[PDB]
Amino acid sequence: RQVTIIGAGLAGTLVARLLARNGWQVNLFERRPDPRIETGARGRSINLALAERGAHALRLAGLEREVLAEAVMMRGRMVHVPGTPPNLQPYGRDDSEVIWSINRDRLNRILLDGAEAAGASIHFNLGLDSVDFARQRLTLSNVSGERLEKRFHLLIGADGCNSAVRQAMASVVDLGEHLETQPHGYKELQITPEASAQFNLEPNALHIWPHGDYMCIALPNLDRSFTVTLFLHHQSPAAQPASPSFAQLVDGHAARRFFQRQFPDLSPMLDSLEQDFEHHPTGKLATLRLTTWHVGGQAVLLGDAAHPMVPFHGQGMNCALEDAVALAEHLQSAADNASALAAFTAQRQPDALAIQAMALENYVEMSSKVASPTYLLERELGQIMAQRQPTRFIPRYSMVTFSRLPYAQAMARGQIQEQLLKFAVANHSDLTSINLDAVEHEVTRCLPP
Ligand SMILES: Cc1cc2nc3c(=O)[nH]c(=O)nc-3n(C[C@H](O)[C@H](O)[C@H](O)COP(=O)(O)OP(=O)(O)OC[C@H]3O[C@@H](n4cnc5c(N)ncnc54)[C@H](O)[C@@H]3O)c2cc1C
Ligand SMILES: [Ca+2]
Repeated sequence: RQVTIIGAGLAGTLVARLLARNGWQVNLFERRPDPRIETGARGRSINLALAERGAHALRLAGLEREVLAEAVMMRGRMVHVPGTPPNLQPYGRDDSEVIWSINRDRLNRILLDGAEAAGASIHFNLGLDSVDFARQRLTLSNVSGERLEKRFHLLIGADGCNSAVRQAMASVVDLGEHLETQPHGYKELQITPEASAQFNLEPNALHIWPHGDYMCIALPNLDRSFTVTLFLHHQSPAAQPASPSFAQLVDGHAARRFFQRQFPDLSPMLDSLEQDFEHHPTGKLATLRLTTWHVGGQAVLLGDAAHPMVPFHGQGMNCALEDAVALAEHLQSAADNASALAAFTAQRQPDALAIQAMALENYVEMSSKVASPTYLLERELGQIMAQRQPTRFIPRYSMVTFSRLPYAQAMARGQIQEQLLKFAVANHSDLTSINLDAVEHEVTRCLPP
């Protein structure tokens, strides 16, 4: 059985391994050069957060141990707000509930090796330009545009948030796209190993500097450096042209003054702020929803190609790897490819919609400069319900991050929990006046184990 995959990223490489291992003849085409060919170019420092959904996908693929050996454990959140050295907010009760910070390039290289070890053939420096579905032929080209045509039988679009496969499908079907732009851009910055140690930055934690309409995060690297991401509006809104935005930060010097004013405890840690600000490109964020993910039995999308989401829940890669497991499962045991692609789409679409929604919602959580007293009291009561009924009351962030519960169910159960806590806390200023056993009875009544 033959399959062509476009995009040797995270989902495309994993699905290539899973199919090749199961006897498929896999050809994988990648626009970029092979990152395993060492050059004299600058290293790639972006990292991301691997959680249970992605880890489990790697586990099934037999690659989890190799990946985790190069990942830094993040035990909890370190929230930096002015005047108060932070304390770790642990993610869970022990080190089984942690998130892993992994270098993106290293992860991609491990997956590339894994796909080839299973028998897939990978062809780099070839970007998909167009698809002729009627003649079953692809057109690819290198950076110079030197075209090259290939016959295909099954086409998997694993080619990212600006997928060319998706574009080609839109020529033969109505994808029913809903693009929702995000006002934040993002900028990568760096904290050196020396600086992070000088300022006693905890390596085994995810760090956040909330600031309302903008914020910075930092994820650790194995060498104690941190990769920092600034999230900030591209443009200053209409009824407030003075508020910060990338448009005001015309160069590295301006970025420094902005950081010294708004992130005074972080600015000293960013030695190369000016250079990194001007060198690294400002990224764009968006949510894109597709009614249609496949064309008959001929082509299917997965990962960012199928459902771009904002990065504020750290689940895009995790979702994409979950996608890859499901697609290989359906393709392996379906009656035919068309049946597989329809069943895969029907299964995954409700969950993709849910994590897209929860990711949007999580920005307020991350960027909030202070938690209202009514927020802390609900959280505290939720903690208590979790101890009495660890089988029933599980905070939504934990369901999303540390379990494989389908995203949609996690969102629905979170809704029940949110309303339960809200009514239970209203008109009570502290825990001592809340009828705790009544709350638990409501938990048991409304949340099945
Ligand atoms: C700032 C930011 C932070 C994030 N943090 C996290 C996080 O902490 N945790 C998490 O789980 N997710 C995170 N994400 C999301 C995550 O990066 C993506 O969801 C994930 O990379 C998607 O995997 P993918 O394989 O579908 O696409 P990609 O990993 O992007 O792979 C696509 C591949 O296709 C190639 N390609 C593109 N176009 C073509 C073409 N025309 N022809 C051939 N090849 C092509 C690309 O070069 C690339 O190799 C973050 C995203 C952003 C923007
Ligand atoms: Ca994400």
